Amino acid sequence: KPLEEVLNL
Amino acid sequence: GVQLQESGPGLVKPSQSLSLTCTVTGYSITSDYAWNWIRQFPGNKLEWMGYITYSGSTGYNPSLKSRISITRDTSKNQFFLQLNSVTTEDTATYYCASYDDYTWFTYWGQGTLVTVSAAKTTPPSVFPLAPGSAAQTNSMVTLGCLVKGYFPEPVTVTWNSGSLSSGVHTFPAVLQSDLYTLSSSVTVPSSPRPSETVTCNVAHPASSTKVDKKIVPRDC
Amino acid sequence: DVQMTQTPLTLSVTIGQPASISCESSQSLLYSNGKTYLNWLLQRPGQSPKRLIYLVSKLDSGVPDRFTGSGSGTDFTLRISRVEAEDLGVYYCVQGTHFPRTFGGGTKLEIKRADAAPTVSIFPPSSEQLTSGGASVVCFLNNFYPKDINVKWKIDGSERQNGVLNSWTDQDSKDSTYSMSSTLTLTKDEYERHNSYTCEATHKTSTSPIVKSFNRNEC
Repeated sequence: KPLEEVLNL
Repeated sequence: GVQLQESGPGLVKPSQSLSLTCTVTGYSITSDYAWNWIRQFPGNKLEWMGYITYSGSTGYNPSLKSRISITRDTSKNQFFLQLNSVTTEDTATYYCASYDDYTWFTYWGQGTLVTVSAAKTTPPSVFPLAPGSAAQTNSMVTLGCLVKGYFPEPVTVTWNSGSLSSGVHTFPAVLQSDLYTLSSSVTVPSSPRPSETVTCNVAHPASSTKVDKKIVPRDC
Repeated sequence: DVQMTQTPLTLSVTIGQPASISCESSQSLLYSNGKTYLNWLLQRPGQSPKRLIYLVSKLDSGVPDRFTGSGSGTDFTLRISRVEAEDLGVYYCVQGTHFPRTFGGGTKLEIKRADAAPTVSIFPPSSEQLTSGGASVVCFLNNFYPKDINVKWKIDGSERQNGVLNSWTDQDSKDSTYSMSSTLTLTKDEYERHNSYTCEATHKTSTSPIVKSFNRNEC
């Protein structure tokens, strides 16, 4: 899963 | 200095576990972003290894999940890489980098060379390359320095400690058997050498070796 | 594991001319959230990769107007309007929508310039090495272009030899020329038998090779 999601979850 | 820094052994015997450190300066490794580990193999081939998010979460490259591990020390603001059961195939340049793929924040370190080999560390032999006759009353004159049979890489070479930068070429080291040979040439106008001193400074981190070799004439 | 393919493998551009690089991914890099995580990196000789473009087309800070990125789905294009000397290096393409993140095989960009003849320099062994029981003859071929060059060693006549280490340097960002070092390693007894040591370089800048040698009878 992309960092943009990983970092904001 | 800078922003990101890799530190660690430059040589690791096969079968043992590699351990690298990335000291982060200028930003808190707990604030935001993903702090990764990338390695470059001899061929320009890049491979992302894994990351650890500002929250402690980790992600690993499946091709490595079994023997990889990433940790951090939020007090000293640094993160580590532990690669177990290394082999000579694990030889490569290791970089630590920070980015999130969607905002402006992106920083790579300078990287460290990590070679995996059973070979033993050995100091480099430095020999002066003085022109054999050539020309004294000539526009330029090229000198040289030969750094024979050392291991492992890298070696650093500078002339007069940094004074001379133009006309300087340091050639990529070539490995033969289990030793490295590298040379470096410098072109200086006939005015300076053989008059003024031209010294060749080479250093071998892995063996804590450092030597200055002065380029002395002979001509004839 | 998603492959990223870049073309060409090498690119030779004249300064001022435009250049474009292509990147193909095995799968669409479009993410369900609408964005497509594709980035461009430049690795200059002796330095670590530097990101130039992110999110297919957003330029990172400190990056010149000259670089433009575009594409979608599976095909992406990096384009440079006007190539500069400082633009030499290797360009990587990298995706971040699929796990694990993957890189392209890179595209080397070399500045094309006028042909240049090399400056040849030969060096007999140093007494210092000789005592060590060995002897190396070193020949430097500096600042030439193109990179194509052939060197031959000849001991006592055309008797060529094989046991020589060659090393090329990346293209200098200063004058766009290359440099090569050729080292002949012989044992001291072997070295003291023969008399003439010849370094012969052939380059397209001439029909007759550039020759540099010495006989064992000097200092």
